[PDB]
Amino acid sequence: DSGVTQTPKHLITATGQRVTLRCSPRSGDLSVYWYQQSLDQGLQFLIQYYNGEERAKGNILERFSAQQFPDLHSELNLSSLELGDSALYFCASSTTPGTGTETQYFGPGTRLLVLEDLKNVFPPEVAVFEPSEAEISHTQKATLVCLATGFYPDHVELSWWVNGKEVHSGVCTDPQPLKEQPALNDSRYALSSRLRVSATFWQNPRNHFRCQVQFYGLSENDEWTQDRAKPVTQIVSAEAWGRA
Amino acid sequence: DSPEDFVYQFKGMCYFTNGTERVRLVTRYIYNREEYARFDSDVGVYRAVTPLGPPAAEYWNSQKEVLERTRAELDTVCRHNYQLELRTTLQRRVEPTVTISPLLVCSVTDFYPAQIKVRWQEETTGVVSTPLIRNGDWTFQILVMLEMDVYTCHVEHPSLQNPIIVEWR
Amino acid sequence: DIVADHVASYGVNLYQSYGPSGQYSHEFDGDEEFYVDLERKETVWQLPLFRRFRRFDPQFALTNIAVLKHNLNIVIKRSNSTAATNEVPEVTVFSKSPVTLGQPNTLICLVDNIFPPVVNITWLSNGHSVTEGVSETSFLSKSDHSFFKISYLTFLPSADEIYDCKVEHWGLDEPLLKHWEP
Amino acid sequence: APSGEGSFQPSQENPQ
Amino acid sequence: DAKTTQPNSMESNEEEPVHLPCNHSTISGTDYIHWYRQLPSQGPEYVIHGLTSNVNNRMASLAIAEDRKSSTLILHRATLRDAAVYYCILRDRSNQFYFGTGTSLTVIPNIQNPDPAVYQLRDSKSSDKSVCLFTDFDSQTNVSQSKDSDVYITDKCVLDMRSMDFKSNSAVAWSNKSDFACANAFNNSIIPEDTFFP
Ligand SMILES: *[C@@H]1O[C@H](CO[C@@H]2O[C@@H](C)[C@@H](O)[C@@H](O)[C@@H]2O)[C@@H](O[C@@H]2O[C@H](CO)[C@@H](O)[C@H](O)[C@H]2NC(C)=O)[C@H](O[C@@H]2O[C@@H](C)[C@@H](O)[C@@H](O)[C@@H]2O)[C@H]1NC(C)=O
Ligand SMILES: *[C@@H]1O[C@H](CO)[C@@H](O)[C@H](O)[C@H]1NC(C)=O
Repeated sequence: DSGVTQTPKHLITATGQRVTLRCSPRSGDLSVYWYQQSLDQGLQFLIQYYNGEERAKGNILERFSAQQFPDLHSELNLSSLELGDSALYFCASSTTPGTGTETQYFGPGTRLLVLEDLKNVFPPEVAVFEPSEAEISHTQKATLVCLATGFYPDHVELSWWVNGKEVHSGVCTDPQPLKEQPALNDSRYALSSRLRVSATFWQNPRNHFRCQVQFYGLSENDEWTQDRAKPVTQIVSAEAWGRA
Repeated sequence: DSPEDFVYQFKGMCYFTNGTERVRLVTRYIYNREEYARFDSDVGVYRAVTPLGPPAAEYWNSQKEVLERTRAELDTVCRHNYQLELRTTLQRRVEPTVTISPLLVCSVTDFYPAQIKVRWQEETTGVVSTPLIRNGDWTFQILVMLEMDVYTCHVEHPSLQNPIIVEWR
Repeated sequence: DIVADHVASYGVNLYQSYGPSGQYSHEFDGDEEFYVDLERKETVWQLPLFRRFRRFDPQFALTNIAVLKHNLNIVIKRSNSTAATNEVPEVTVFSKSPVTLGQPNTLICLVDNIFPPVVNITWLSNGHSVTEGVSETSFLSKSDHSFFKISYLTFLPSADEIYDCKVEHWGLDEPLLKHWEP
Repeated sequence: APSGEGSFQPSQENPQ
Repeated sequence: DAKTTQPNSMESNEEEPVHLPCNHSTISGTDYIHWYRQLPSQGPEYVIHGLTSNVNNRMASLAIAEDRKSSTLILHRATLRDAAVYYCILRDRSNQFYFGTGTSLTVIPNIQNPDPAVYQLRDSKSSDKSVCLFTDFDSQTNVSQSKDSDVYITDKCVLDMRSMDFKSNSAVAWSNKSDFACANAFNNSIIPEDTFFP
């Protein structure tokens, strides 16, 4: 999109741990910026480097530190992690250290989630619900529903795949996941999506519909004691074929 | 036997004439003592001065955001700062200290701004004057000598409501 | 050349390989308004009026000099590593006001045609070094892209008190001594 | 409060 | 140093112009006006910027007041894709960005032919699993959550069947209970009188 890349996309770690976030600016860009977007404080500027040297500092904590290498890529190191450090970390790049007319190009961000323990991390269960024949006869349209349920955290990407290809027309995913136990601080979530086709499209058994859910969970280097399968980053799907 | 030195100078200059009416900017990019590129507001584009300039002026002219900032600096720098000078620098008036001490020399010292006129019975035509002396501490100096009754020195400066006269005998 | 009622440099940005060292300042009608102490990240205004009514964010000086440092590196490669030529400076010593025996005055030492902007200006009273009551301006720009520096010495005019202005620059074959006595 | 002085910015030489 | 003020939120109608105001009485002669946008949960992205003169570009237009004490971001025709958080930021030389809280813009679609209805959809794998769909209601309808712990109701969601020139609103409700009927699933919500129940 903007030419700025960031790794890792999502990150789950325990309290007291250290994490190192990477950021590759645009080719030719000589300045790098770090921002933190939290629910508590919003979008805040942390630090700016230019030609490998510190150029600007925001209200960054001593346990937060950054660097910019000769290849101009940057690294944000976050030590002695606290639950409050759970945010979105964006990096940006610009040609010069900045001017009143100069654009900043932003990366996709890193979702960092600091937990007390990873024992509450769960993948979702996915299900597809075939269109009501009552809807078909009344509107001459068919809505397919998808239900991603009981996942923790709310780091998921839901997509609809018609005949092996991703679709975006007639699709509607909930903007926010819902809390299954609105009381609990560690509650699992649910997320639903809709895909609406014509009655004659669904009424074709040659048409395949797949609800794909991308789960962002634990690492391969993460330890697991629990006698249930490790909730690693994975894809969970639900499919349905057309009904004549 | 001397150290090797590579110098770079960036000079952002503003030229003001007839109050706020005429304003012109010139940015100078200098390698050692050689200006290789410049942006003149009257031209309105970066120009290469020496064959060291084409890779920089052509590049800067190809980037809209560079041309837009440099153009807008006539307002964001020159015009903005001239209002700041109006309230301070341009209202600074230091009256000169005038004394005669014998060739009779009339020393006009520690005055601001530069605009000064000094005259010497009736005014004479055979006086040797120093050029305007810039002390560098925001004050000037000028010394007027005269070869060989009452001798009077006449000094005119913007700070004075009436010219200051200093007499001898 | 350009003619005007007023000429201001907003500002004078200097960066050189020797040190390396930089200078950031603003000038108006040939006089320095302020300079930025690039080590202390502080704006130093040259008049009480400016100190009381004006403000410059030093953060802009530092950022500017950072770009100069980048630019110099590129242009050194483009010029096939063409170094600076050393110029011969012109030194002049004169008093601030008329000399009266037993009346505090200031000796002004003007050093002109400085290139490169690296200089050592010192004072001597009866041949020995003087540090007490010495101060100087920053490097002040010139149209020819050379500089000028002015050095001051507060003194009490007296008989048996000869003064000197010692200038050291690579453009010279020996340290220039500009004498002054009343 | 005193109004902040404006200043020109050097254009950056092409890195490539 | 100089900060901006904006409305916390704005709700606009689809296909209608959007005028997002910004206030900055304390602006300096050296300050430029910038607008950045952010969609969830993507990074901010630049829209437009200006100094004194009104600016026009592909994304939007920017109107700066004569006294420069306020500005406006103009979207000439709202789109559902325009719903985002819009930040009015002041820029000067190399100073750092201050995003501030911005304006959360929400765009609402005009539903041309409302056909409110609640349908039941059985699972493609197991027949016994059931979901209710409240769909095709107008944007004036508000979907209230469940007054039950065992029942989950999602918020409304707008889909665009582009080729058909058709947009529709829908919310989904489900439960673990066997006696979970669709005829009484959205009864806590203000469902239209003309709502169809098969
Ligand atoms: C000098 O500048 C005048 C501009 O007006 C003001 O004075 C400055 C000192 C400054 O404070 C600035 O901000 C002010 O705006 C010129 O006069 C203007 O000229 C235009 C165009 O000719 C005319 O339409 C305006 O009526 C006139 N304004 C004023 C306030 O007089 C001077 O121009 C000369 O005088 C004019 C009256 C006119 O006869 C013109 O032809 C003359 O050139 C400028 N003088 C010089 C020597 O350039
Ligand atoms: C200035 O003085 C120091 C110490 O005497 C010396 O090392 C330096 O080279 C001098 N510089 C010049 C320009 O003479």
